[PDB]
Amino acid sequence: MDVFLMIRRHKTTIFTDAKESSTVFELKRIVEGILKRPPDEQRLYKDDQLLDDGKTLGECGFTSQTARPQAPATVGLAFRADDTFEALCIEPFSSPPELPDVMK
Amino acid sequence: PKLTKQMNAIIDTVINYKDSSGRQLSEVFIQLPSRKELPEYYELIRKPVDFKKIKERIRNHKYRSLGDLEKDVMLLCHNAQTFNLEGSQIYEDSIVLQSVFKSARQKIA
Amino acid sequence: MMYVKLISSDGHEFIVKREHALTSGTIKAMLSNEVNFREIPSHVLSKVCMYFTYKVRYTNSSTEIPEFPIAPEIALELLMAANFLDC
Amino acid sequence: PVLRSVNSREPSQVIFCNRSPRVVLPVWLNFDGEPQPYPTLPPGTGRRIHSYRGHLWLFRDAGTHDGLLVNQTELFVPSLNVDGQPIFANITLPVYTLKERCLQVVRSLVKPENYRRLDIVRSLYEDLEDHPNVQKDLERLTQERIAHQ
Repeated sequence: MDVFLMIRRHKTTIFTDAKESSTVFELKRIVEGILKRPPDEQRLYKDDQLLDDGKTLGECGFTSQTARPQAPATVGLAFRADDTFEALCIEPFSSPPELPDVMK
Repeated sequence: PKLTKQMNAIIDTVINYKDSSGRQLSEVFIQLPSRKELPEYYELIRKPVDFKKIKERIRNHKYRSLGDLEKDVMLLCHNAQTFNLEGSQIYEDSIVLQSVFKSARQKIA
Repeated sequence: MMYVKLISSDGHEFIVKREHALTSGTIKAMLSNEVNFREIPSHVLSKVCMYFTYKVRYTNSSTEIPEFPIAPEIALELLMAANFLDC
Repeated sequence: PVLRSVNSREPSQVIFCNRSPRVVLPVWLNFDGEPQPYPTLPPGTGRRIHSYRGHLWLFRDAGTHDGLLVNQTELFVPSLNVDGQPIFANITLPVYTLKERCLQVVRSLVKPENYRRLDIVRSLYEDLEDHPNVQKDLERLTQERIAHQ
C-alpha cells in the first residue's frame, strides 16, 4: 500500500508520500520537484544507511506498518558540494514544554 | 436537635414530590439496586447513596451542619448524573430534586 | 503536486503538499506560499502537519480509521493551534 | 422525538464488531427517547447482541462519551436476519477536527474542576465544559434531518 515520510534536513522538513512498491530515486524525483535538485547531488539516508536508487521501500523498512500519516518516518538527506559530499545534519524539533500541574 | 426536625422536613418534601403529570420522581432513588443484582453500576459509582441512606444519617445523627446534608444530597444527584445518561429521565430527574432541594433550603433561611 | 513553506518561531521550514496544507481554515484565507508563525513552535507544527497528512488520507474513506496520538504536553500547545489554524 | 426504537418485537441477532481502540459503549434509544447504557466492549471484542429490527444503537467511548461510527455512520438500526447469518455492526472512530481530539486529551487529563487553573487562550476554557453529549448530538442530528427532508 502506502508510505508517508518526513524528509528532514537541518531546519527543512518535506512531508511527501510514495508507495510501499517504489524505490529510492523515485523519491529523489519528488525532491527534484520541491527543491528542484538533481539526484547525484542527492544522497538519501535512513538511520545513516545510504540507501540505493533502485531498492524497494518495503525492503528498507518502509511499510504501511511503519510510515503512518500521523507517525511519518524520518528520511534524512545529504547534499553534494564540489564532488565531495556533506555530513547529514538535522537540527531537532523544539522540546515540548513543561507539563501543567493539573495535567500531571 | 432542631436540625434533625429541619433536615427531616427538608428531605420529606423531595421524597413526597409527585411531578407535573402526577407521579413521584424520587421513587427510583429511594432504594439503590441490590449489590449482586446491578454490579455493573457500583464500579463506576465509587461512592453509592440512596434516599434511605440519607434518612438514616438524619435518624441516627450524623450531619451536625445543615449544609452537611446539601453536600450529601448533591452526591446522590451526581452519582445519578454519573451512571445514567442525559436524556433518560433518571438523569433529567436528579436535576429536578437538585433545584427542588435548594428551594426547600431557601424555605429555612 | 504543489507545496507551501510554513515557518515557525524557530525558523523550522515545513514543506507540505498545498492540497494537504489547505485543510486549515485560517491558512486557506491567505491563499484564496511563505507562511510564518510566532505563537507556534516547531514540535507543534510538525504535529499539525502530521494531522494534515492523516486527515486527507483517512477522511471520507470507509476503510477503518486509526487512533490519532497526542503527546500529553503538546496537547494544550496544539489545542490553541487547532483553535487558531481552525483544524 | 423523531428518533426512538420500534416495538416490533421481531428478533434479529447482531454482532458488535469493535474495530475501535476505545471502550465502546452501546446506547439503545428506548421506544420513546430514553438512551440506554448497554454493557461495554473493549478494543477488539465482538460480543453478540439479541436486539430487534427497528431498534436504535449509537456508540461512545465509556469515559469521554465521544462520537463513534457504526458502519461509517452515526446511528444503527438492525436489518431482519438473513440465511441464518447475523447482522454485523463494525465500529470505528471518525477523523475529528483537531480541537475535539485535543479536547479529548485535555478533558481526559485535567479533572472536571481544574479545567481553568491552566495557561491557555480564554475562548478555549469554555469548549472544555463542552463534554460531548448524547441529547445534544442527537437533537443536533434531528436538526440536520429536517435540514434536508
